[PDB]
Order: sequence, then C-alpha cells, then structure tokens
Amino acid sequence: PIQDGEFTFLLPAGRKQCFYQSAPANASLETEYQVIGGAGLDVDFTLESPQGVLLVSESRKADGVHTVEPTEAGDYKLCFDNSFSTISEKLVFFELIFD
Amino acid sequence: PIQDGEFTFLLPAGRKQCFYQSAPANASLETEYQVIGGAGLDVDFTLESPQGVLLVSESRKADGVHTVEPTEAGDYKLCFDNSFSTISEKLVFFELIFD
Repeated sequence: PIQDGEFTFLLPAGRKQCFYQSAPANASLETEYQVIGGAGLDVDFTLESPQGVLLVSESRKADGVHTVEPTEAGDYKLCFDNSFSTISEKLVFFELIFD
Repeated sequence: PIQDGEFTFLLPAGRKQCFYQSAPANASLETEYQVIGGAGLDVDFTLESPQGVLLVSESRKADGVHTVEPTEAGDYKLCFDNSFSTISEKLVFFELIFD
C-alpha cells in the first residue's frame, strides 16, 4: 500500500459531499464506504474517473466496496448525496492505492 | 457542531490534496491540521473562500489552526500541497462548523 486514507464526516440534510483523490496511472484504487449508526441509513454514491467517466453509481446503499484497476493518472471523484433527506448522515470512507 | 470531519491520509511527494467544505452564512468554520512524525516533515496549506479569496496561505508548516467567522454561504477550499518535496507525509485534518 503506497497511499491510504480514512475520511469521517457529517453529511448535512439535503447536501452532497465529494472527495478528489489523485492516482498515478496503472495502480489499483480500493474504496469502501459505510453509513455510521442507523441515522440516515443509506446514501447515493458515485465514483467518477479523472476524465469525468461515471465508474460507479448506486442508490440508497448503507455500504459499498469498489476497486478501480488499472487506474488512469489524475483525480478520481467520490461523491455522497443526501438529497431529499431531512436528517444529517455520518459516513466513513477508506481509500488505498497499490502499485 | 452543525457539521464535523476528521481526515487522515498519506500525501505522496509531488501531490496536493484539496477538500471542499460547505458552510451556511454567518457560521464559524474551525480547522486544524497536523503532519505526523518528527522534525523536517511539513506541508503548505491554503484556505480559500467560496468566491476564491485567499484567507490563509502558509509554507512548510507541521501544524495549523484557523477559524473563518463569519462564513459566507458556499464551499471553502482547504488544500495541502506537497508538490515541492521528495518526501511523502501523513496528515490529520479536522474541520468543524458551528451555527
């Protein structure tokens, strides 16, 4: 594992939060997210490539694991969408990059 | 708090990591970071307003604490720049919004 991260955040009612993760070309990007506790239960998750290709789109999931291999050089975008929710949601995501 | 986040990540040599933090108007954005390890390990940090005003810009820091108050409505941009270094560095970053 050459790069790793843990991101824990409150996602307010009705809002979206994205993260920009730089990757080198020809690596493996491993990602895992989890809604914490019960509150909000689930989330809409998207993963976009550095060239803006939608790689993952899932609706109303509590958790998910997604690996990009091989990666292209640039910024991957991980987005969490809490649109229509009147309550905040606590999320954690993990990302690992392997040569 | 109305919103909190704690981010731990490896920032490789020659890379920059930016975070976007949504704030409502007339709130308090409190931020704190730490580079993990002994002496000689540091990072450049910038904090930009939603309209792109440079609010913080500091070079080769191991740590920093910054409050924006009052906030405007929009996404603050918080960047850790390791672009001018051969050493990867491990960062902890905290953000908090109070109404």
